[PDB]
Amino acid sequence: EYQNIFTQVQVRGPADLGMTEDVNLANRSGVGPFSTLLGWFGNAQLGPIYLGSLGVLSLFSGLMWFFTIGIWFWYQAGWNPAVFLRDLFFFSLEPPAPEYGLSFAAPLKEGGLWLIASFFMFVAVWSWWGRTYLRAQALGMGKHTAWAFLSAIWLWMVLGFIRPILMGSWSEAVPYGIFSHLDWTNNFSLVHGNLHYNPFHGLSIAFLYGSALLFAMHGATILAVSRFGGERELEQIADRGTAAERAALFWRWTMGFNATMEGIHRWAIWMAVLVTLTGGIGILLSGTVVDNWYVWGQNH
Amino acid sequence: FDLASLAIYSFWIFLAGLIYYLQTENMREGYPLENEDGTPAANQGPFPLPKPKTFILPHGRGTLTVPGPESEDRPIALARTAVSEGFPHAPTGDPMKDGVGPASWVARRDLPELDGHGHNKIKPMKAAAGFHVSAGKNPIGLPVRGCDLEIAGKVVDIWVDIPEQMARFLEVELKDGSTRLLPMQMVKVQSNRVHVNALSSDLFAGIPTIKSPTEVTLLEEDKICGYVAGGLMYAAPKRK
Amino acid sequence: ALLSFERKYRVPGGTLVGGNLFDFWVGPFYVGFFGVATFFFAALGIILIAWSAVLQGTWNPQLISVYPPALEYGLGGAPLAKGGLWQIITICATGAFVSWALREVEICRKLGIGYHIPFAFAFAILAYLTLVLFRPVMMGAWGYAFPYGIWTHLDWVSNTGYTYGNFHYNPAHMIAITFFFTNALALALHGALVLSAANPEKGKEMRTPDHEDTFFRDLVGYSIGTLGIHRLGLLLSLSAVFFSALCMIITGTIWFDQWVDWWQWWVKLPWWANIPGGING
Ligand code: BCL
Ligand code: BCL
Ligand code: BCL
Ligand SMILES: CC[C@H]1c2cc3[nH]c4c(c3C)C(=O)[C@H](C(=O)OC)c4c3nc(cc4[nH]c(cc(n2)[C@@H]1C)c(C(C)=O)c4C)[C@@H](C)[C@@H]3CCC(=O)OC/C=C(\C)CCC[C@H](C)CCC[C@H](C)CCCC(C)C
Ligand SMILES: COC1=C(OC)C(=O)C(C/C=C(\C)CC/C=C(\C)CC/C=C(\C)CC/C=C(\C)CC/C=C(\C)CC/C=C(\C)CCC=C(C)C)=C(C)C1=O
Ligand SMILES: COC(C)(C)C(=O)C/C=C(\C)CC/C=C(\C)CC/C=C(\C)CCCC/C(C)=C/CC[C@H](C)CC/C=C(\C)CCC=C(C)C
Ligand SMILES: CCCCCCCC/C=C\CCCCCCCC(=O)OC[C@H](O)CO
Ligand SMILES: CCCCCCCCCCCC[N+](C)(C)[O-]
Ligand SMILES: CCCCCCCCCCCC[N+](C)(C)[O-]
Ligand SMILES: CCCCCCCCCCCC[N+](C)(C)[O-]
Ligand SMILES: CCCCCCCCCCCC[N+](C)(C)[O-]
Ligand SMILES: CCCCCCCCCCCC[N+](C)(C)[O-]
Ligand SMILES: CCCCCCCCCCCC[N+](C)(C)[O-]
Ligand SMILES: CCCCCCCCCCCC[N+](C)(C)[O-]
Ligand SMILES: CCCCCCCCCCCC[N+](C)(C)[O-]
Ligand SMILES: [Cl-]
Ligand SMILES: [Fe+3]
Repeated sequence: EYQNIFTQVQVRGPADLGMTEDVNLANRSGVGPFSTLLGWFGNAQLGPIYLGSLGVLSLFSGLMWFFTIGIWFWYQAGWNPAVFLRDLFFFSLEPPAPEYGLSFAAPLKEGGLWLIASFFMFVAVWSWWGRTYLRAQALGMGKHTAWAFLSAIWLWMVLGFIRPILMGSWSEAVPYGIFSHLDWTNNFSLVHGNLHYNPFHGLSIAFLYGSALLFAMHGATILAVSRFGGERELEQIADRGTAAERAALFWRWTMGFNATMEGIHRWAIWMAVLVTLTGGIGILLSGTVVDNWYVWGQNH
Repeated sequence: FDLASLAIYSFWIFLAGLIYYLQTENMREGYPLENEDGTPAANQGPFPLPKPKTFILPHGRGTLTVPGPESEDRPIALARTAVSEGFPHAPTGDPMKDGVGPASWVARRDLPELDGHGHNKIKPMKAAAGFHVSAGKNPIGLPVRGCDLEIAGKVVDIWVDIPEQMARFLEVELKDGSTRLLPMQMVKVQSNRVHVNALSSDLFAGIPTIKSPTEVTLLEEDKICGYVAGGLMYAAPKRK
Repeated sequence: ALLSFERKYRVPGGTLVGGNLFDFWVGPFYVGFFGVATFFFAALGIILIAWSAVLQGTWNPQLISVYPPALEYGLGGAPLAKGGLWQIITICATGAFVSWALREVEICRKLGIGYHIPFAFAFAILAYLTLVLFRPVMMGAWGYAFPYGIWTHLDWVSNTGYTYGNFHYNPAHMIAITFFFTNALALALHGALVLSAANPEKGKEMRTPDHEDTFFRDLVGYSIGTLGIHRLGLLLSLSAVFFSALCMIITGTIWFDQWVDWWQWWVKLPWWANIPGGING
């Protein structure tokens, strides 16, 4: 029996230059090459891509953030390429020491460079957010993408900007480094009396687990009804077909209730955004309101 | 009652309202619940029916308001097997021809789905300028074999989802000269043949036909795909 | 009660066991043979949990905890109160989970759909058995399994992880985490995209799937497609759980030291191992 995990026969035609709507066609690149590799799993067409001020700004600002961390790593490596590759995951660009508080006066080697990198990351992420809004807007679509992105930004803002300010020291922010930011995560839990007992942390885990649960359910469901064209979900919303009916009834017969072709995507978007929405709350409260989650938990 | 306790209590209240909202939004199709005789069921659950919403369909195709007066808009050739509720309803005739059970189809609009520009989303490759097979086995010309290991016909064309550049049906020529569409997800393209495990060779003629050689409507797709999937249960007696 | 469109699907057939004996529904739930089995295992397992609560002396669900046998018991049986209840409940939970998956299969057959859903559910089951069966057996005692308690089973995660330093450095653990994060990222984008097309700006007609493709090409220069994203979500979530069971099946069985030491191979390669400078110089 065919399972529809990989395309059996790829087909290719003229590149699809895409819908126009109110998109400024001046900022669209040409079409890229087709990828037979990607064609086995999804679409083979690469490009075009829209490139505006925000995209150029986000892209450039992002590279500067990347390059700032890069030359710090080369400096830590003594400019030796061998040392660079050996200790790559061990390098780290740390925030200013607690002595500097929220001052931007820290020397470059003493956390000033971390501040410069964070500025470029700040510009890159926020200019990229406005990009997810304006691209949907140009096509007349809803802004669900930009709002879902805000949830991820919210946790990122708490970790490196909001909470450090409320704590009164940039030293509370996360360092730029592969292993170093893993070490930061572990120390954060120990300092705050075990995050396992932060209820917003447990909620965040429930939605993270639940996101894998729901996408496995939904991905498997759509593939099981792709023999009825169930992946064409927009037309199934406008004109319910046997795919939407069999998908709903499988779950009704299994667990007693079911979704619609549209409604399941509201379950999905909320299951996912709640991960970082509750997570950011839990982190924001750690150290500002609660110093020991285990001890706090014993009284509630 | 510190700020943390207030936040976690506030969130649980929010999550309850969110679940209530999500569940009602997922009740815009198939509700209200019915008894097995079609009448409204007395117990509809604790969640109320949502208030109507309107989609404005593109290409002047009208507007959809859901929820709204439901209707199958087709006869159902089934009959109760029990006085009490909760038992299967048995086909009264040929379930594959009557389109019941795994062979069910929905009375979708008898129009083809359209792409963003108002053109037919699915077309035969012979009518799709520039489209071709770019990887894998090209099934055109191959014989089509049923679960009885008999040959039912020959692949003569591929119907392509143009916006997605995806094969969705195989057009198969039967021994009588006519053709039928086969869901791409229900065939196995091999080196020398196409094998269809859902149908026996003599059940291909029973696949519903399309009224136009260069397009297929949503209703036609549902009748075709339902019939083929129904063969898994109803064509099994002659499945080697 | 039925959905408005449900009757035509409620036909007989599709069972794997018992023919038409259990081929019926209770309200919305389909029963079938494995629906009866599920109920039997589930009922028995819940009775044993209530029993363990009586022995424990509390009915507060936050405090109830069924512990596995002590390490000294090895892989043999233990008395009900000294770990036997955990053993029997573990049997019942397995019976319930597997029966649930076979019930889903019978529902797939009656509806004539693919078997992707129970196949995906089997990965979660494999992860469960990795923690309560495969890893304890390979290590030589049921006591290495985790206890059945809301909070005690979090303490087991913490105690197990810190036995190997920071479990973050478990390289399979990193891969599994990447799939969990990426999956949630993909789930959020997919749900947002369908909704943004089905619910466009005010004064706009419903969008088409071509708009979905165009939006993502404009954004990152590539669209995986309507079918591809459902393949992707299924793959991200199952791979996440696959590498989870992998990062544990190897912990305490073929790896026993702190997981940070695993990375010393890359560092102390005899060529750049001794070069002065850097973090490791
Ligand atoms: C996965 C790796 C670890 C582990 C690490 C963690 C960590 C770390 C956390 C949890 C958390 C939870 N875990 Mg645990 N957990 C494991 C194995 C399990 C198993 C199991 C049978 O294997 C179960 C049933 C649970 C159950 C639970 C819930 C009590 C809670 C929320 C999970 C959730 O929503 O997931 C996604 C699933 C859904 C959204 C679907 C709905 C699932 C519901 C909520 C399950 C309820 C189970 C019920 C309380 C127990 C059985 C009741 C019977 C009727 C007797 N864990 C193993 C040992 N688990 C979090 C918590 O808050 O704990 C207090 C938390 O922080
Ligand atoms: C010792 C370790 C501690 C612990 C310490 C922490 C800490 C500390 C934190 C978490 C957090 C999380 N933990 Mg914990 N955690 C522990 C144990 C667990 C266990 C477990 C099995 O026991 C589990 C399952 C979890 C699970 C989780 C997640 C639910 C949560 C992260 C959400 C997320 O998606 O972040 C990933 C998403 C983001 C980081 C958002 C970032 C998005 C930004 C905007 C994008 C970056 C753009 C950038 C430029 C990208 C590159 C560009 C390229 C072009 C691609 N923890 C133990 C007790 N955990 C977080 C949380 O919310 O806690 C409440 C957190 O801060
Ligand atoms: C202090 C703790 C340690 C640590 C130690 C461990 C240990 C120890 C383990 C993990 C494991 C995991 N960790 Mg770690 N981990 C830490 C920090 C993290 C961080 C972080 C941000 O810091 C993250 C993101 C993670 C992430 C993860 C995942 C990769 C994984 C859990 C998912 C899983 O296996 O699901 C698998 C899914 C299941 C087990 C669910 C099965 C459900 C069954 C089949 C059905 C249940 C039905 C239910 C009872 C019915 C209820 C019905 C009612 C109607 C509701 N860890 C720190 C460093 N981590 C776990 C793992 O890999 O396990 C394999 C694990 O055991
Ligand atoms: C593999 C990818 C992800 C996934 C997928 C997945 N899960 C699934 C499915 C799929 C595809 C289903 O089809 C199936 C379903 O029907 O979901 C609605 C299911 C399911 N996943 C569930 C839960 C679940 N999945 C999880 C995870 C995941 N599921 C993965 C992340 C998790 C966690 C911890 O992350 C949980 C808690 C259930 C809602 C459901 C399976 C229901 C089932 O099997 O019911 C039969 C059993 C009972 C009704 C009760 C039995 C009770 C026992 C006898 C006693 C209790 C034993 C247990 C050990 C107690 C311990 C509790 C403590 C740890 C607190
Ligand atoms: C596009 O197509 C799709 C649909 O339709 C169009 C859907 O409908 C769904 C289903 C998804 C949802 C409804 C969203 C909500 C689900 C979540 C959050 C998952 C988490 C769910 C839960 C926690 C609920 C779990 C419920 C149970 C395990 C049921 C409890 C068990 C009972 C009552 C026992 C089972 C009964 C029997 C065995 C029969 C009785 C037997 C006897 C002998 C008496 C998906 C994925 C989908 O793609
Ligand atoms: C050949 O190599 C060259 C040199 C070319 C390279 O390019 C090498 C480059 C690398 C090897 C890249 C290495 C990169 C990393 C290891 C990145 C690691 C990052 C993480 C693990 C994630 C940490 C991010 C979390 C934090 C701390 C985010 C901070 C963001 C804040 C929300 C913004 C805070 C803003 C501040 C403090 C002020 C700025 C101004 C404002 C107005 C806000
Ligand atoms: C691929 C190399 C070229 C550059 C790539 C840059 C990075 C992004 C890559 C893949 C995005 C995968 C999709 C992630 C989420 C998609 C959400 C969705 O639903 O998309 C389906 C489809 O695209 C709408 O019809
Ligand atoms: C902070 C995360 C919020 C979750 C996102 C939920 C979006 C639902 C609201 C739709 C808004 C779309 N609109 C009207 C702007 O086009
Ligand atoms: C949108 C889906 C909602 C699912 C809700 C699941 C709730 C899980 C309960 C986890 C327990 C959290 N807490 C506060 C005790 O740590
Ligand atoms: C917190 C998880 C609980 C979710 C399980 C809900 C039970 C299934 C839905 C109701 C089935 C019975 N009903 C109401 C239709 O008669
Ligand atoms: C006294 C205030 C305590 C904090 C409240 C936390 C719960 C609110 C979370 C939902 C935020 C609303 N939103 C933006 C997601 O729609
Ligand atoms: C802090 C909020 C207090 C609780 C009130 C919230 C309950 C309703 C939840 C609204 C979610 C619905 N919506 C439309 C925004 O998606
Ligand atoms: C895990 C969070 C999900 C909670 C489940 C809430 C939905 C239950 C709906 C039951 C009513 C369904 N019914 C009978 C009207 O079809
Ligand atoms: C019904 C299928 C169950 C097969 C796998 C169950 C594993 C249970 C692990 C506990 C074993 C305890 N015992 C009886 C060997 O002492
Ligand atoms: C651990 C239990 C695993 C159950 C899930 C099995 C999924 C595959 C289903 C294929 C069924 C094939 N067959 C011959 C019964 O039709
Ligand atoms: Cl732009
Ligand atoms: Fe979908």
